[PDB]
Amino acid sequence: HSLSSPNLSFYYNECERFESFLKNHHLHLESFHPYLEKAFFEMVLNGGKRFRPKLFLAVLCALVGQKDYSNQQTEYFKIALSIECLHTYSLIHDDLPCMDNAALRRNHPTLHAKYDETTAVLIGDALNTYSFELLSNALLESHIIVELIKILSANGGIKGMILGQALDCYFENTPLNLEQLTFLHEHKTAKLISASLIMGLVASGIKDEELFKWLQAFGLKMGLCFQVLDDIIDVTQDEEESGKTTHLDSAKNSFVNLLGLERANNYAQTLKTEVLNDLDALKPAYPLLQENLNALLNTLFKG
Amino acid sequence: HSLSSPNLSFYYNECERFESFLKNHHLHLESFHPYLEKAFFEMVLNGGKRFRPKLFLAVLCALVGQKDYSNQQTEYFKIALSIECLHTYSLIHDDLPCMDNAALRRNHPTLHAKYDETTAVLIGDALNTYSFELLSNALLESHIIVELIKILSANGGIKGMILGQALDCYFENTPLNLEQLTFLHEHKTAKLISASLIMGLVASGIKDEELFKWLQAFGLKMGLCFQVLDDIIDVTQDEEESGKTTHLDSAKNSFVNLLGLERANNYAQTLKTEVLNDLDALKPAYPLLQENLNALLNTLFKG
Ligand code: DMA
Ligand code: DMA
Ligand code: DMA
Ligand code: DMA
Ligand SMILES: [Mg+2]
Ligand SMILES: [Mg+2]
Repeated sequence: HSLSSPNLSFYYNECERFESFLKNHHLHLESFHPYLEKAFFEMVLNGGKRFRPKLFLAVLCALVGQKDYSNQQTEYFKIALSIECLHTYSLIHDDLPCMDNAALRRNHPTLHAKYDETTAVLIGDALNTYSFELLSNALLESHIIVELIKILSANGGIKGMILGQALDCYFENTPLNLEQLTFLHEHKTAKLISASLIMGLVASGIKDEELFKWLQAFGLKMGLCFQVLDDIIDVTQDEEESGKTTHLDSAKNSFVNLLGLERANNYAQTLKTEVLNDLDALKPAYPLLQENLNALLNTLFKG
Repeated sequence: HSLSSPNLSFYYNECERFESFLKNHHLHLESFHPYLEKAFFEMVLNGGKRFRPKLFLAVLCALVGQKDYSNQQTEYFKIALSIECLHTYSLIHDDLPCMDNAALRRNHPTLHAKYDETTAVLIGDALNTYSFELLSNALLESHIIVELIKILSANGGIKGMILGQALDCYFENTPLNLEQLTFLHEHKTAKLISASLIMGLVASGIKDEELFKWLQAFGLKMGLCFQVLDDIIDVTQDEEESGKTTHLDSAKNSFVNLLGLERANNYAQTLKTEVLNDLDALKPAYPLLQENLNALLNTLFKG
C-alpha cells in the first residue's frame, strides 16, 4: 500500500482480518457423508474479491470509532460473512448446467463439475440458509439483527437478486432493450451491492435516514456499473485472469452484446465518472466514509 | 368435527384461519417477467396438509391465552407461513430432474414440468430466502424473532434438512443399514418437524427449558415416524390419493425397501405406539398442549 491516513489504514487492515476470519471459519458436520463437510464451504474459500464484505466494512469502519468497533469485531465479521455466503450461493446456482453451465469459478472447478449436480444444488441451498444462521448468531442488539435480516432477505430474494436471475434466464434468447437490460442488471447485481452498503449503516447502530437513502441509491447506480464492467470482463479477459468460465458471447443478454464493445466501454466510462462524482457529495458531511469507498472503488475501477 | 373442548375447538379454528391467511397472501412483483409473480407462491397454494404450521400452532394456541393470542395472530401466522415456505422450497428442489424427478406434487404439476428447470431452481431459492423475510417481518419482540430464525436456519440448513437430502441422494445406490437410514430420516424430515414444535414455545414468549428439551426430543421421534409412514405411503397409495409422483421403488433408500412392507408396517405401528405413549407424559403438567398434539397426531395416524 501507499501513504494512507490512519482511518484508511484501519479499514485496509480490517478487510485483511475479515479474510483471516473467513479462512478460519470451520463448520463441523458429523455424518457418514464422505465430502459434504468440505464441499459446503469450499466455494467461499476458493477465492473472490470480497467486494460486498468490503462495501459493508467501508461503511462500518468509517461510522463507528475504532475502540467501539474492537469489542464487536467478530460479530461484524459474521454479518460480513453472511453477505458473502449468500453471494457465493448465487454463484453456485448460477453456474449450474441448467443455468449458465460453467466449469470454473474463482480459479477452481465448480461444485457440479467436481462432485455432481445434486451436490451443487444442495450446497447452494445450504449457503442460502446459512447466511441467515450467521446473521442471527451475530451478537449485536436484537433489533439490529432483525433489521439486517430484513435487508439481506428482501434484496437477495424474489424482489431483488432472484428477479434479476429469472429475467436473465427467461429472456436468454429474446434481445432486450437498454432499459430492460438495465432493470435486469439492477436486480441481478445492484440489489445485493446496495444491501451491503445499508447493512453497514444498520450494523453501526447509528440512526441516519438521510445517509441510508443515499447509500441505497448509490449502491443501485454503482452496482449497475459493476455489472457493466463484468459484462466487459467476459470479452476482455481470459479464464486465468477472470478465474471463471468465459460464456459463449451472443447466446445471452449483456451490455457488450447490446451495444458492442466500443459503445459499452463508453457507457461504462461515463457511468464510472458519475459514480465517483456522486461520491464527492459525501466529502463535506461524511469524509471518513468517502475515503473508504473512494479507495475501494479506485481499486475496482483500475482493473 | 366431533365433541371438542373450547381449547381444542379454538386450535382447530386457528388452523383454518391460518389456511385463509396463506390463501390471501399476495406478493406483488412489478417486472416484465410473464409468470414469476404467480409461479413464486404457486406450490404453497397448491395444497399440503400444513402439518408443520399445525405443529407450530398446537404448541402456541395451547401455551398462550386466547385474548393475549388475538392481538398477535397475524404475526404468529407469518411465522407459521415461514415454516411452510421453507418446507415448500425443499419439496420444489426435491422434485427436480437431477433429484427425485417428480412430475406431480400436491395434485398439481411441478414447477419444472409446468415452466422449466431454471424456474424451479430459482423459485425454490426464493422461498428459502423468503422464509427468513417473513420471520423478520413478524411483529413480535426482537429477541424472539432472532431466536426463531436461529432455530429455522439450523434445522433447515446444512446440519439438518440438507444433510438428510445430501445423504439420500449420495447413497441412492448404496443399501444402508437401519441405523444409517434412521439417521438420514431424522435429518431429512424430523429436524424441521421438531423445529416447528420448539418454534411454537419460543414464539409464545414463555421460558420453559424443560418443555423445550421435551418438544425437541419428541419431534425427532415423531418426525422419524412421519417419514416411515411416508415411505409406506409410496407403495400403499396411488398418485390421486398421495397428490404426488410414486417413485420407482427399489432405486432409493426407504424403510419399505430395507425391511419389506410387512416388517415396515410393524416398525411403524410400534413407533406410533411409543409416540402416543410419550405424549401421555404431557398430560399432568401441560394438558392443553397434550390435547392439541394428540388430536393432530390421531388425524395423521388414521391415514
Ligand atoms: C453478479 C456478479 C458479477 C457476480 C460475480 O461477482 P464478483 O465479480 O464479486 O465475483 P467474486 O465474488 O468471485 O469476487
Ligand atoms: C447473482 C448472480 C450470480 C448473477 C450472475 O450474473 P452473471 O452470470 O453475468 O455473472 P458471472 O459472469 O460472474 O457468471
Ligand atoms: C419430508 C416429507 C415427507 C415431505 C412431504 O411432506 P408432507 O407429507 O407434509 O407433504 P405436504 O407438505 O404436501 O403436506
Ligand atoms: C426435505 C424433503 C423434501 C425430503 C423429501 O423426502 P422424500 O423424497 O422421501 O419425500 P416425498 O416422498 O414427499 O418426495
Ligand atoms: Mg454467469
Ligand atoms: Mg421425493
